[PDB]
Amino acid sequence: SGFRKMAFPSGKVEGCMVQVTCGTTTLNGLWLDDVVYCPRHVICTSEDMLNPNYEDLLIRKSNHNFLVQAGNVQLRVIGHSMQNCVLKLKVDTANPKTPKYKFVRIQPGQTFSVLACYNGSPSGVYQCAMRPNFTIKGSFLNGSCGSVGFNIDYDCVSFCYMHHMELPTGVHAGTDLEGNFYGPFVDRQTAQAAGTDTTITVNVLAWLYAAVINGDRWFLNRFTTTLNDFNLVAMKYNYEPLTQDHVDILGPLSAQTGIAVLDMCASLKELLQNGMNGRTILGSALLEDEFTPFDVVRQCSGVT
Amino acid sequence: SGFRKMAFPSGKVEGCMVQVTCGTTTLNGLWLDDVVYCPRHVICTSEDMLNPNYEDLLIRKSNHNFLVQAGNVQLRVIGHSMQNCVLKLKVDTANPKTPKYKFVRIQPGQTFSVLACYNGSPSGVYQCAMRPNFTIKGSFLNGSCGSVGFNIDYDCVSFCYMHHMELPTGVHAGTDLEGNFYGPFVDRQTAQAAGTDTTITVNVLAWLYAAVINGDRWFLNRFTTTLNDFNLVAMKYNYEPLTQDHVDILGPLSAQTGIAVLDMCASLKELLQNGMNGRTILGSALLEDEFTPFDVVRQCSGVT
Ligand SMILES: COc1ccccc1OCCNC(=O)c1cc(=O)[nH]c2cccc(C)c12
Ligand SMILES: COc1ccccc1OCCNC(=O)c1cc(=O)[nH]c2cccc(C)c12
Repeated sequence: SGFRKMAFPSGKVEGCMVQVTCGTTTLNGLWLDDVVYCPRHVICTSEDMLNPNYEDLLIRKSNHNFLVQAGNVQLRVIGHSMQNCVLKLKVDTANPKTPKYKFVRIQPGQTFSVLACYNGSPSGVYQCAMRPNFTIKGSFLNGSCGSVGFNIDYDCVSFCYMHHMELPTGVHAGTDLEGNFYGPFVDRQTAQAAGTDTTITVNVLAWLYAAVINGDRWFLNRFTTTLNDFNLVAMKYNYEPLTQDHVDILGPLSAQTGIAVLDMCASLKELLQNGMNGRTILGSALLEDEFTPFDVVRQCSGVT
Repeated sequence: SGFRKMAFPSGKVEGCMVQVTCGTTTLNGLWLDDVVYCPRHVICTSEDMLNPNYEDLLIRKSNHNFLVQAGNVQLRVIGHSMQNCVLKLKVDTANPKTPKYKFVRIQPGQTFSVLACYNGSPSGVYQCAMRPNFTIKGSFLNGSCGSVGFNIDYDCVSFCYMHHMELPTGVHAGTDLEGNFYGPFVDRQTAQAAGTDTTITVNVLAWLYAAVINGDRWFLNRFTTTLNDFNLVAMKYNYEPLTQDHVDILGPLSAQTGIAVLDMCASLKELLQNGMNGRTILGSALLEDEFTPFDVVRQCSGVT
C-alpha cells in the first residue's frame, strides 16, 4: 500500500544522454543508435533567439562544429540535419547502451517521466503529465534543454518529449522526437499564449480509485450522477468533459473496487462543490490529476 | 524554474538489483562487489513470521538454498551470514555494474530516493523522507522487500535504506545496510507502535524558500518572530522545534532570497495559524516537508 508520484527507472535513458555544444551553447542530446537528437536552438546565440532564421543559422554550421561528448568520450559527427525543431547528428559509433526504443507522440492528459540533465549528465527524475494545453509543469533550469520525457513498457523506452524552453509564465514547452512542438509553441524568445488549461478528469477519478484501494475512503458518499449532470459540474470547475471512452478506460478500476464510475463521479462532484473541508486524500489537499488509470493499476499491481 | 518531488537518477542502483529466493519466498537483493544484501525474512514461511527464530531458521539453510539471479544469470553463493536483520550472501562474481558506493545511516527528516523493485526488476523511483518517527510513507506491494533507498553525490551512491515491511497502519519500515532497523521496529508480523510523528520544520521552511525562488510569494508577510515564539507555534501544530543548527542550515537559502530565517518563520507561523485560505504553494495545498534545504539548493542550482 501507499501511493506516490512514481517515475520510471531512468537507467535506460541515462545511458543515452550526451552533451552537445555548438559555438558557445551547450545542451543535452539523446544518443540512440548512430544518431544524436537535440533541440535545434543549440545553433543560436542570444541575439538570434528573438526570431532565429534556423535554416540560415544551420547553413553556417558544419559537422565539426557540433561537439558531442558521451560522458568523457568524444563522438565523431558525420552528418547533420534539421527535422522540424530537432537536429539529428549522425555519429560514426552506434550507442552501445541504446535500449529497445520507440518515438511516440503522447496525447494531452497522458503522463511520462522526465530525466532532467545538465551538460549531458542526469541530475534527477520526476513524473509529470502533458497538460490539456500541451505545456508541462516541469522543473528545469538553464542547460536543461534536450532533457527527455519517456515511458517504459518492460524493456522498451517510448520517448515522447524533448525539452526546448520555458515560457515567460514558468511552464515548459517542447517537442516529440521528430521535433514537432506539443501545442502552438515556437522555438523563439517571444510571449506565447498557452491555451486555457483544464483539470484531467479521467486522472482525478483514477486517483480517487487509487485512494479507495489504499484506504482513504472518507469522500465516498451515498450519491450517484449521470455523465450529463457530472459534465455540467466539470464545465463549472474547468475539468475536461468525461466521455464514455474515459468511463471505459476506468472499467478495470471500477471492477477492482466495485465502485461504479458514475458513483465515483458523484463523489468527485461533491468534492468539487464542497472542497476537502481541511482533509487530505493520499497525502494531498487538492484533487490530483497527474495519475492516469494505467498508472494507478501499474502502481497498485507492481508491473516491472 | 518549477519545483518537483525529484528523485535521483536510478541507473546506478538498477544495475545492483537481483532476485533472491529461499524456499518459496522471493524478494530483492542488492549486489555490490561480491556480496548480495537482502532482508533476513527471505528465510521465513508464513507460519514463521509471527515470531521467527531467525538463528534457527538460518541454520537449516545452506549456500545452495539461496537462489540469486541477476536478470537472467544465476549467481553462485559461496557464503552466507546474518548481520542484524540483513543476510549477506557472498557470491563468486563481483558485480561488474557496482557503482562507487557507501552505506550510511540517515537521520530522521533527511530525504532519499527509493527504487521500488519486484522479482529483482526495477518498477519505479520516488523521493521520500525518513519521518521523524523513523517510518517512511512509501509505495510498496508484496515482493517489494529488499528495495533500497539511496542518495547520489556525483558518482557515489550512499545506500541508506532497505525495505523490510509494511506496518498494519500502511506505513513502511526498514533497516540501514548493516540491517539495523530505523525506529523501534522488529521483523515480526505483530502490531508495532510507530512513535508520535511530527512535521519536519526545517524542510517546510526550505520549501517556502523554494516557493519564493520560483515566484510563489503570496505567503510573505510584514512580520517577524523569535526562535522561542516560533517554537511555541511549532509545539501547538506538532512541528519539530527549530534550533540554531536548523537556522544555520537555512543560511544559504536565506542569503539567496534575502529573507531572514526568522522572517520566513513568521510566514510559516501565519500559515499554521490561518491555513492556506484555499490557495496553493508550488502546486500544493498543504505545507510540504519532504524537501531538505540541500534538496532545494540542488534542484534550484542543477547539480548533476
Ligand atoms: C526564452 O528561451 C527560449 C525560447 C525559445 C527557445 C529556446 C529558449 O531558451 C533556450 C535555453 N533555455 C534554457 O536552457 C532554460 C530552460 C528551462 O526550462 N528553464 C530555464 C530557466 C532559467 C534559464 C534558462 C535559460 C532556462
Ligand atoms: C507483516 O509483514 C511482515 C512483517 C515483518 C517482516 C516481514 C513482513 O512481510 C514481508 C513481506 N512483505 C511484503 O512483501 C510487503 C511489503 C510492503 O511494503 N507492502 C506489502 C503490501 C501487501 C502485501 C505485502 C506482503 C507487502
